[PDB]
Amino acid sequence: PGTVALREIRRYQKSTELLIRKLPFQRLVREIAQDFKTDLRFQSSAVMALQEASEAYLVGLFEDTNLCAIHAKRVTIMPKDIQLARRIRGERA
Amino acid sequence: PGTVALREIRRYQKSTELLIRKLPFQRLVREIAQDFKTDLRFQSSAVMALQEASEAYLVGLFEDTNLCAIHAKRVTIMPKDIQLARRIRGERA
Amino acid sequence: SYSIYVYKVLKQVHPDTGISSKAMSIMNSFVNDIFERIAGEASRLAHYNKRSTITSREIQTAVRLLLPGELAKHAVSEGTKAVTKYTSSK
Amino acid sequence: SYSIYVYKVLKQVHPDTGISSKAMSIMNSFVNDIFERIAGEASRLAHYNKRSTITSREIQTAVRLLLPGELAKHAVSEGTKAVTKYTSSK
Amino acid sequence: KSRSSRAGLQFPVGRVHRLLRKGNYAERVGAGAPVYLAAVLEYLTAEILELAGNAARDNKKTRIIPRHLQLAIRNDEELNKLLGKVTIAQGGVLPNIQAVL
Amino acid sequence: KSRSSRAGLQFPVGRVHRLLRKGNYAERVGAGAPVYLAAVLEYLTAEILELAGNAARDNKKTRIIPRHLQLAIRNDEELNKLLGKVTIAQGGVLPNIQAVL
Amino acid sequence: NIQGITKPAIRRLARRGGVKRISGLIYEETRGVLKVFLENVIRDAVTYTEHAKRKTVTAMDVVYALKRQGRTLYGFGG
Amino acid sequence: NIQGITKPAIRRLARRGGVKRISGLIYEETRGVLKVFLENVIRDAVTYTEHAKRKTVTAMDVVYALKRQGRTLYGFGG
Repeated sequence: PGTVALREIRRYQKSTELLIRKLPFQRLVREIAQDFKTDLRFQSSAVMALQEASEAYLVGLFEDTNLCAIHAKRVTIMPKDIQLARRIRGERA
Repeated sequence: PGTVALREIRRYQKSTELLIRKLPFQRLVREIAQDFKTDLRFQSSAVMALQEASEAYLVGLFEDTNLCAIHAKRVTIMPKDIQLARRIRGERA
Repeated sequence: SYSIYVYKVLKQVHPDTGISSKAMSIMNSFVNDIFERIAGEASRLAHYNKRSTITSREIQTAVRLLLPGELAKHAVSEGTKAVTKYTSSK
Repeated sequence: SYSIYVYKVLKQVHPDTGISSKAMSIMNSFVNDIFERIAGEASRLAHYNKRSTITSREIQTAVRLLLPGELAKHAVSEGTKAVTKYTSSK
Repeated sequence: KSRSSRAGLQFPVGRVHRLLRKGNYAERVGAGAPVYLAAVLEYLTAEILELAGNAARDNKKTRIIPRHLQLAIRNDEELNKLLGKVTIAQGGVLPNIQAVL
Repeated sequence: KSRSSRAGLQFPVGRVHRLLRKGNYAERVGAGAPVYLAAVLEYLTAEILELAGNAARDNKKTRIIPRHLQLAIRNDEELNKLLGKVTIAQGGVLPNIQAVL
Repeated sequence: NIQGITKPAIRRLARRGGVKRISGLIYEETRGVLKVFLENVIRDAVTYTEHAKRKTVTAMDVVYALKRQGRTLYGFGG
Repeated sequence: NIQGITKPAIRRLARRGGVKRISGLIYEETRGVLKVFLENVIRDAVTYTEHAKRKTVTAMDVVYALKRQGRTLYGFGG
């Protein structure tokens, strides 16, 4: 329902904390690093830097996605919005 | 009508020539340069470089605009598309 | 790295408002960043004009190029004011 | 500026296909561009690792960083092949 | 006497001078170069530090935390361009809800 | 004997060597540096020049004009990334109409 | 003066962009962007000129201006 | 393993983005992008590490990696 949604926007927009649990993220980084070089170790701050940048990247993406969703007539964001945003952003997989 | 439109797309997509009349463009450049420095003169190639870059910029913009127009349900491109594109492109006036 | 100075500048602007270590981290990133940016353009300007030395005249043009509208005008003023004092203030 | 070489390379690849002056202009822009790009990163890599000299080891890492996926692998091979010939081919 | 004081500055003219040559930016950097650059650095520092300090007060605090730098940078239209593609660690995002909601 | 021939290359090793030091990139550039860089430059040149030459034939011509470089660069997925934010003067655009039309 | 740009020309530019239908308003809207794009580029372009003490803006100036804009242009040097 | 990222977390991230309603599909879609983003960044990050002969990826490596990505990050040095 609309009221809780906005209430959540308001609260999480006022927030400054990392929204993903530290551990799961760290694992994702290790489980990725292993491809490029098997004997790799990341300092905790280096991992931290990645999360700060990762979540920053994502909200920024979300904002743009939101603008696309609204561009039609919707309030609900679909994959096609993330894609249209990333497209115009020049991003690629 | 659809048939002529596509026929025009096909022809102008195959084309490589500058689509704006040289003269009007050159005037626009002079009539702008005058602000920054009154005693300014542009070589013809420098002007040419500006047009190559200007029209390039514009079709690129148009492509993106087109993707926005289509994003709703439309085929006709409106200002709100150019704006949504420029927004996600990070551009500003 | 700049913490000394940025703190010195802080008291000069808000002589009662402190700054966190983490926020100081950011300030340091900012200082190094725009330094890197300005010196990069300055260096670029010098090669273009086939000059082997980076004059203050390059720092200025670099500043005009990288900084926004009116934010650039002050930076030039401040720099000229500063450079001139130093040169005369032998 | 590179027209000599790019033409020399052209005949080597298509010994019957010519190239326009305007197209040659582009090729020259390309050569200078990626040169500027690669040397820029190479230089960046050297300062980071507090080295006063740009080794071929920097050109390589720079190449890995700037060039796409598999397009980078060849460039490294070609460069190593080339460097090695020159070094041994005294 | 100090080059930083001769130029009436806080930022280290000397340090900036070292960085300019070490950096391998130039062949030889002039005398006024670091003093001009040091000057601009100090200026911008003061600028964002000012707006930041304001936002710190406006909430309720005395210590400036990243959020303030963020809120500060994003709210000044001119500073927002300069640090457009910059991410302030723990800066968070500027409160904003698209009207249509 | 020539440094370009010793390295089995077309691109001017010497020239590249001059540019590396003049450029004020480094303090001192090594011996293999220009030979490696010259090598990569020649490679990429050959690559795009090849694909370009193909497109020239595919149409009907013998001379490679910008359109070919363009069509060439844009069609190779890998080359398209490298020269992503590059504008080929008189290159035109890659023929393409969004399906939905 | 920007009115010298033309409906045709913009339609062609749109066509090359793969645009089928064009609302009558985008012609003036496009003039807006083209002007802003040129101002930004010419501003930095003359700043480069005002640096070598040259009253004439060379094509290499427009190039550096464009590179600063994040828009590399091939065909006028390097 | 990326499944360790969570619906909540993504919803929060979306909330901070000013998103009101979230289709159930964007949770997996977002995981797609987050992974690609991290791969690209960590790849260049370890390339910088493999350069100083350090087996440990320092925070300055992630920074240079990000600057190469066009994403400057403040707070971990400079």
